[PDB]
Amino acid sequence: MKNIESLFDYSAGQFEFIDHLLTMGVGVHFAALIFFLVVSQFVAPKYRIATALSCIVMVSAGLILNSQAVMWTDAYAYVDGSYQLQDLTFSNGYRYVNWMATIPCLLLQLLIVLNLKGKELFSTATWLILAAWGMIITGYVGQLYEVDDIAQLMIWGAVSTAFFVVMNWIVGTKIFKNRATMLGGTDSTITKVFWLMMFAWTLYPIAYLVPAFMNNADGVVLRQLLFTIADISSKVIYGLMITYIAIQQSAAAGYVPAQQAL
Ligand SMILES: CCCCCCCC/C=C\CCCCCCCC(=O)OC[C@H](O)CO
Ligand SMILES: CCCCCCCC/C=C\CCCCCCCC(=O)OC[C@H](O)CO
Ligand SMILES: *C/C=C(C)/C=C/C=C(C)/C=C/C1=C(C)CCCC1(C)C
Ligand SMILES: CCCCCCCC/C=C\CCCCCCCC(=O)O
Ligand SMILES: CCCCCCCC/C=C\CCCCCCCC(=O)O
Ligand SMILES: [Cl-]
Repeated sequence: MKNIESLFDYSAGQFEFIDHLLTMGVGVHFAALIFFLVVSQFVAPKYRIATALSCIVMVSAGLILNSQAVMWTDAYAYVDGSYQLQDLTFSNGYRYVNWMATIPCLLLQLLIVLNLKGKELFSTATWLILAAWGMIITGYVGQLYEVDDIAQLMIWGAVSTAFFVVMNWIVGTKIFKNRATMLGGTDSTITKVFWLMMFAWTLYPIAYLVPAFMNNADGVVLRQLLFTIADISSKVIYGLMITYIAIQQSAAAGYVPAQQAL
């Protein structure tokens, strides 16, 4: 009842489009899961955890998208020409809780292919995960107010954005100071990964703000469309680039299975 989805009835077209976006997302993530599993054998031991992390991200996100899809169909029934709320079973809060797990995985796979190790790896991962959890937790509290108190959504969102900015500064600083260590020309690729991340991750706060600027049933659809674009870009496309970097550096380091695969 704290999310705008509960305020509206939906046309068949709106309801089915949201359902199809979520189910398509499930399929894309589980198809990518198989790809990452199969190619892990072509990654040198030093980087193989990066591809395993993509597998974990695919199943984590795919399970949450599947849960959202079933919750969506459980919550609404077609009555008198529209889909109307029957049960309090749908909310976006499950996405936020899941980010507590998937964001650390996405960040850790980056640090691994950047060739960080030992104390710098552990220290950098700790600050990044704390910053990310601060961003997620404050955003989670903010969206509890997207119906009742837009001013509160905005203030928690400002606090969350401060964590996002500091997190991005840590990431960008480590990338630019370490790309010279990267093998096989991936010093160029990693810069594109950073820009892909900046673009894709910024779509999430835009979705968070939909209740402030498009508080209607079409805004509900737009938010799910933005989450879909952002999920595929930040998890699947990003994961494919991380895997490319991992295989390319593996081959440059003399790992035969990587050399033959390329
Ligand atoms: C009264 C309410 C409380 C107000 C306070 C809440 C807001 C504080 C937010 C950010 C400050 C922390 C930023 C400090 C981060 C420095 C550590 C760091 O980033 O290390 C990166 C390094 O590159 C890796 O080795
Ligand atoms: C809540 C409202 C507060 C609004 C606050 C607005 C300030 C935005 C500024 C920067 C965004 C952070 C983007 C980080 C981009 C990476 C920067 C970086 O990596 O620096 C390069 C490095 O110095 C080379 O060695
Ligand atoms: C696969 C999921 C990903 C990459 C999720 C990323 C989420 C964010 C970058 C969330 C950012 C937020 C803000 C910067 C302020 C508004 C609240 C958030 C949590 C939506
Ligand atoms: C309060 C929360 C703090 C969370 C900190 C998490 C720390 C994680 C640190 C690094 C994990 C990396 C483990 C795998 C190392 C891979 C390196 C390799 O095998 O080449
Ligand atoms: C996620 C990015 C967050 C950006 C920070 C928000 C910037 C705040 C700008 C002006 C706030 C104006 C407050 C007006 C409250 C409206 C109350 C209402 O109409 O219900
Ligand atoms: Cl997720």
